[PDB]
Amino acid sequence: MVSTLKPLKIGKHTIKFPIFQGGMGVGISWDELAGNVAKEGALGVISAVGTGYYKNMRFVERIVAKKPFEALNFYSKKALNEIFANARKICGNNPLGANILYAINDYGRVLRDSCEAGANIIITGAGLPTNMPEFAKDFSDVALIPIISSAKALKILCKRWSDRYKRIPDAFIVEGPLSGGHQGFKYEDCFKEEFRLENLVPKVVEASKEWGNIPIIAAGGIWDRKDIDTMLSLGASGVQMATRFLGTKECDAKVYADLLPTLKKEDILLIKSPVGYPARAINTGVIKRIEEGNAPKIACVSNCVAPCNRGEEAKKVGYCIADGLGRSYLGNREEGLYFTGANGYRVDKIISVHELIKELTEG
Ligand SMILES: Cc1cc2nc3c(=O)[nH]c(=O)nc-3n(C[C@H](O)[C@H](O)[C@H](O)COP(=O)(O)O)c2cc1C
Ligand SMILES: Cc1cccc(NS(=O)(=O)c2nnc(NC(=O)c3ccc4ccccc4c3)s2)c1
Ligand code: SF4
Repeated sequence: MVSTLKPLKIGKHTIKFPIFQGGMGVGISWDELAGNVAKEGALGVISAVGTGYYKNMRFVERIVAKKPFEALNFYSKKALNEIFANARKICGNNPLGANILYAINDYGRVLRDSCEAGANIIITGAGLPTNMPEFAKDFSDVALIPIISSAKALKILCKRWSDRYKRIPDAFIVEGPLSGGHQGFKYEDCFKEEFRLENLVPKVVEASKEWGNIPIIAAGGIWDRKDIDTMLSLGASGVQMATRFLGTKECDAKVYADLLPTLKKEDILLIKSPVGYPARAINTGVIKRIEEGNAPKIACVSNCVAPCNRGEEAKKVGYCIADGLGRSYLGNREEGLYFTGANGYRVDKIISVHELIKELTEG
């Protein structure tokens, strides 16, 4: 209960602790996880990606081959609505974020869906989101946070936003190459010291000065309070952590509770992705299937991302990301796709969200 960490303002919202739990798709950070995180005083973040899979396609208008049909059902507005409502059953009006990748043509639709669902903050990476306020203008209080890989991206985003909307972002998340999910770096760049998070945060904070010290949130490889204090000392206003929350009981993708305590370092790797960024995965499930020559059939049903071009890149790399992540949420251990930060092998026990926050904030 006693902490020396100080409350964090993001636009018009305040969170008790300067910690975000990073969004994780598909079905990893939904209502149980995000709700309990926000209940603890950190920022819970609901993933808006693949919400059609929620409760085994409870809220989709059409299913093909046990997949949500097209982007309208993959990014399901009614599913998102119920996920926010069920999270707020836990955390009340405590601030909640909605994480939405940029690499989708229906980006504005999902952004407005998140706003109408009750999100206080929109977080967007997997691209350079130069037009978030275009879609958020009916919702003045919703704070807008790009995820960036470099100080150059901060400067570009601030200039484009300022010139077009007379608004600049409410915060920036800089994500490094030790993160879960997709990386904002070429594979070769993920191993280079120049892109380590401790080197990115100083540059991004210095770039932020020019625009009035927009708060910076460091993400990628942050494990414990020592890492948090390191990032804060480098100028970051907060941290975003995901892998630690991937190992909590309240994770909405229950498979991880059985997968992580067995996870060995040598079974984490960077792979290719239809999204067009390296993805950090566990060497299990669909990956193993592909290497056996038992790859699931690929035929684009959910149309989840623009860079794939309705199956072109999925067929090239060998897997459909929507299919695999949805299968993981539904408990398919043989054909699921499973993601992790570099630190995933350090998960020994599955603990509660409350005990994790107590660890991260005590003192
Ligand atoms: C399993 C998993 C799935 C993720 N999926 C997404 C995602 O869909 N969208 C996103 O912006 N970030 C995603 N991330 C990245 C996290 O939000 C976060 O920025 C990063 O994992 C933090 O690093 P850490 O895991 O070392 O704390 C994912 C991370 C993990 C571990
Ligand atoms: C600027 C820049 C570039 C790259 C990464 C970052 N870093 S990041 O925005 O924090 C992210 N890390 N992982 C992410 N994963 C996803 O978008 C994702 C996860 C699951 C999907 C499933 C189906 C379809 C699309 C899907 C997309 S996004 C920042
Ligand atoms: S084939 Fe490509 S665009 Fe279609 S659902 Fe799979 S990854 Fe997404």
